[PDB]
Amino acid sequence: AGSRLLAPLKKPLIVSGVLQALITLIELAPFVLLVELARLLLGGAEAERLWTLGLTAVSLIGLGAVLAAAMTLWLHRVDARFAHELRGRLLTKLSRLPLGWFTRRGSASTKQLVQDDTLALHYLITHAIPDAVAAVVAPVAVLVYLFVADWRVALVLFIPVLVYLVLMSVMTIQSGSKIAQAPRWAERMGGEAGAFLEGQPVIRIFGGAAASRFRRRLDDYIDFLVSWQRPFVGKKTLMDLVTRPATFLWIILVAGVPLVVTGRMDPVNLLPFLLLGTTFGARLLGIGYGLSGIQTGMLAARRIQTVLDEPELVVRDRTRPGTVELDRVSFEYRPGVPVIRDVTLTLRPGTVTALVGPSGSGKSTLAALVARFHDVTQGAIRVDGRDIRTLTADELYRRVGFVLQDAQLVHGSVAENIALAEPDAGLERIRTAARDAQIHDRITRMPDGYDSVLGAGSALSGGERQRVTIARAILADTPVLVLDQATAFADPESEYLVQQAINRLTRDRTVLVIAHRLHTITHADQIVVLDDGRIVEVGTHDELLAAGGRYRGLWDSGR
Amino acid sequence: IRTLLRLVPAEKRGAVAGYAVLTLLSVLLRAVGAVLLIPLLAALFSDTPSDAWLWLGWLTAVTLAGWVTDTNTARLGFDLGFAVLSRTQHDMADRLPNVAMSWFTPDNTATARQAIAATGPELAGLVVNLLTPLIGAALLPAAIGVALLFVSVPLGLAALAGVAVLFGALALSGRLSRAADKVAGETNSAFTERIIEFARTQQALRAARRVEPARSQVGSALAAQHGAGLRLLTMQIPGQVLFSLAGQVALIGFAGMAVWLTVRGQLGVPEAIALIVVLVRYLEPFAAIADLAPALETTRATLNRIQAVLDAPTLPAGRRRLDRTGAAPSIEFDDVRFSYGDEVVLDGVSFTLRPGNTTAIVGPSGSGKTTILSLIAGLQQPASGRVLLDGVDVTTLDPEARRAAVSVVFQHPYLFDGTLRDNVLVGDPEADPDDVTAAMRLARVDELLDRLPDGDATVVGEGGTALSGGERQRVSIARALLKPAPVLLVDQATSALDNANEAAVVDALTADPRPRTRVIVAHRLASIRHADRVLFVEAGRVVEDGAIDELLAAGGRFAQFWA
Ligand SMILES: Nc1ncnc2c1ncn2[C@@H]1O[C@H](COP(=O)(O)OP(=O)(O)OP(=O)(O)O)[C@@H](O)[C@H]1O
Ligand SMILES: Nc1ncnc2c1ncn2[C@@H]1O[C@H](COP(=O)(O)OP(=O)(O)OP(=O)(O)O)[C@@H](O)[C@H]1O
Ligand SMILES: [Mg+2]
Ligand SMILES: [Mg+2]
Ligand SMILES: [Zn+2]
Repeated sequence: AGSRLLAPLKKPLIVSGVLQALITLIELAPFVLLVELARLLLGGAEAERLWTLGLTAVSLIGLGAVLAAAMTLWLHRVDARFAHELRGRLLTKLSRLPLGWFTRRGSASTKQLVQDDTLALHYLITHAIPDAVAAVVAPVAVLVYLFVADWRVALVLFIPVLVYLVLMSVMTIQSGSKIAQAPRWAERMGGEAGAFLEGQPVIRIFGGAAASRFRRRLDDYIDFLVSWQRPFVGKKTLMDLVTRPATFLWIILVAGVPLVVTGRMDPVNLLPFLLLGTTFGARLLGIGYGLSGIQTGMLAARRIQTVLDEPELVVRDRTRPGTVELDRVSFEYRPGVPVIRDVTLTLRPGTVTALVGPSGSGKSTLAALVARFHDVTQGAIRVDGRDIRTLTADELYRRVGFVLQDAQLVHGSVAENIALAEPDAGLERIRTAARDAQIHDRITRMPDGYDSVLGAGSALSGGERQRVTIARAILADTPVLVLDQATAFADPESEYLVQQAINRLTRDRTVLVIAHRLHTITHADQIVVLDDGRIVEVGTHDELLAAGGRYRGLWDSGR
Repeated sequence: IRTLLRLVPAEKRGAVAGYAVLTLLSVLLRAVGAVLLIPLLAALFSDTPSDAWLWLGWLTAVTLAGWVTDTNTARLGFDLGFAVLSRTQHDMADRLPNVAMSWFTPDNTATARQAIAATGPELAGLVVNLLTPLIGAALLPAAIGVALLFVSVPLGLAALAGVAVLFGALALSGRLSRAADKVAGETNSAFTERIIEFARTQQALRAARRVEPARSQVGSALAAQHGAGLRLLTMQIPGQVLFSLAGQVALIGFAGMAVWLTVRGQLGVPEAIALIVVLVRYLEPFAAIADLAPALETTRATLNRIQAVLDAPTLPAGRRRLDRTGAAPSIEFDDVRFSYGDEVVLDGVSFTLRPGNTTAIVGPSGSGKTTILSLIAGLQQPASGRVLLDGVDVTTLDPEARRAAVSVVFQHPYLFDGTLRDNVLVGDPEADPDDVTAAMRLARVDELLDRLPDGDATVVGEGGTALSGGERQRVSIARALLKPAPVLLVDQATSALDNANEAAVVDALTADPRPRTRVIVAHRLASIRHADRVLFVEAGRVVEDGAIDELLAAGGRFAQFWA
């Protein structure tokens, strides 16, 4: 599907082909004039004509160089703009795919798609058509001219041409499968490198470099690269030798010297072959080296278009405040593997709902379904009576705030992390949000204050980054708040303080709390026990204790 | 080019010398074959054209020799490129686990990612694709100019004067676009890091509505990358124009000297006609170097990143070892002081943990109790003071003896993308199935194997993202328990577990058959029931310590902590 992706570039590509045909003819023009200059030199022409021909040939060389440079510059600008707009399209597309796409693919695959696949289209849309047009125009024009000159010496020029064609075909056939396998290997190596960098504590404690799968995969990938590039480079170098101007000149002279000797040919008739017979080999080698780039670009275009055609979280056209309802919701991350089984639940304003249960029961995925990171398999999730599939991302996420179980921080200042949902928020808002989340004092102790960057190696403790994300959710200030195991890394005192701050802030809001520390959720208006992906009992703390069910078992285990 | 010779393996130096010799031979053969046309065409246009047979024979010999030399140069360049690739990548893989944690800034992380990402066919084909054609093109017109001295001294001098402007243009081409290429590389690296962040942090960015390009950081990075790339395209024009003008000046000098010698009668007309072809051969390297100029700067950036990773400061180490056969050692802190940058983390912390006992470390968030475990494990080294394992300073231990002593459960469990059993087997890849089953049962991973459809063959995502928090936490606990180390460091290993799993795992950690010196960190009182001793860490100093009953009865900070 590389024709559908590159359809916007039809007119530039056709224009580049036509202009390259003209530029190739202009670049061949000086050597015809040099052939005439040599013929006039042998005939002892007057200095005027010789100066005219020489100056015209030099000026035509300069003109051809300038035109080639201009076409290359224009075509590279066209390629850069196409890459930029295609990358923008890919970033727009990924912004509304299901999160399962990301979880299945990984960060390395996303990086490969957005950067390396778009970069792999460069040869196809910048050099391929010009190289093909040059490699067709120059050999054909030169060979017609030389056959008109002398067919006997022009026939031996087919020998290197036919050898080159056979080498090019064999190289393409031999390397076709390895080019297909190459992007998979690059994605695997990027993933292994990313895991090696991210899992450095695990690597250091458990086995170091020797036992790491990164080293084994690195060896396997170097083996693949050698098995790919050894015969490929061998064919590439043979093609360089066969098409080289020295080779053509030597073949021309081996054919012509025995003809000039013995009188079968006039030596003046060798001048076209000496001056033009060696010009078209490089243009042939251009496509010969380019056929791999064409395959790479077509495969990259296929991958890009396949991602652009992927089904996404479309906003339906169907089209109490603060209420979240789940109506017989079911969900499966993978087909035939249910994780949520016909869950019905209602969250109302001014109430706190505690969602508890065994680890792995499906609390985080229920929260992710409310976020519409995935679409429910059955049922519907309605916020203020409107199905979330009818809301836009902006409308949905202005209404529901989320503190996720993993405390993800972006590369930037602590202010930029706290103000992630509202980047144009005042520093006073950021400071009061941090004070509510019990992280203002720590930030004040940092060297740069609120401008200190949160990158790799400049991290915080687990509780501190958790409180940063809690401050982010506080600053977002949505009518509905979903707290996914927040305060899990918090000590009891800071946990109590941030919980009191949240209770003060979300007193009239809809709050969903996921907790394993059941002692922290005894004051909830409603407690929902999620076991094996379904709600098994609902009630208050005292009611669930008196019921003597799953909740009583978990409570007894906790004490 | 000395940076590349630095990266060559020591056993491959003979191949580099042979490659240099054969490259010089290839250039000399090409230059001689170009200039041999002048005698050949002078003889072919004379009254005795049969004199061209000798020069045609010499041309055939030089051409066949050039074919053989260039094939061998290609083979040697391929071998050198892949040997250098293997050596550099293996060196970076071996060095990175030993590099200090402070080195891994976001810039250094990006540099290391790029250096590892250079493993593809572009860097491996460095010698064949860049150095061989660059050296051939740079030296060819010099070799032609030298070979023309045997035809005419002033003509060879004119050719060499053309080579002078060739080298001047080649030197000046880099300067005219160094800044643009540097900015382009920086913005490309920033875009790569923002793409990786965009993929990893997708949920939080979507919830924050920071996911569209107009509002995302990756969108800003894309805009900056595009602007820098356009600027690089514009700023590469002066170098191309400079190479073109150098070629035109060399053409003017060569052709003018040839015409002057021809009209003066010192050069024959057939020799001038052959010199047209020699001039065409002479000017081809001018365009080749112009084509190769950007690749030289790209290769320079790549090798700079690789050398930056190879120059990273490796942690201090030694050669000591623990004598006993994996017996539980004592853990001692001796005036240990640690700081992240200028922020002090530990203030002269001193304690001794008896061999084989279970110790608990508790305290507020940010008090340094993860730093204590990292110092015990050797992930971090003290700024001053000593960490001793059985009386042996950890900094003086061999790296293999150091890691073989400690197994760790980290606060934020990280699993590698793969099967669940592969992640558990990281603790001990040689463990028999019974030991792996025991480790999984102790960590309550056996529940997952029946709940999940694929069992222990379940594909874990990047990190443990295809599992829940408690599931990946239990998998990491199984990994830590599988390792037969005499020291076990537990860092809030029940944070993501419900009460039943928490109690089961807490009992299992104490019920591990082998003797270990166990240090536990937890914010739950129920997670430290089996702790013989407790350390209360606050603001980087041990406020109090003792037994749980003693500390509870004391009514100190420990009692207020759980109040
Ligand atoms: N990479 C780092 N760079 C700078 N400071 C850091 C880094 N990692 C941790 N710190 C700081 O070290 C101090 C102690 O960190 P540590 O991780 O040991 O805390 P902790 O007691 O384990 O906390 P928690 O209970 O929240 O997990 C904190 O102030 C944290 O800000
Ligand atoms: N991306 C995913 N792909 C496949 N399965 C997944 C994915 N994320 C979660 N699961 C599975 O979904 C089930 C429930 O996961 P979830 O994270 O919702 O549980 P949880 O109740 O929040 O767990 P915990 O309390 O341990 O955090 C688990 O079996 C987990 O393996
Ligand atoms: Mg979860
Ligand atoms: Mg910690
Ligand atoms: Zn290009």
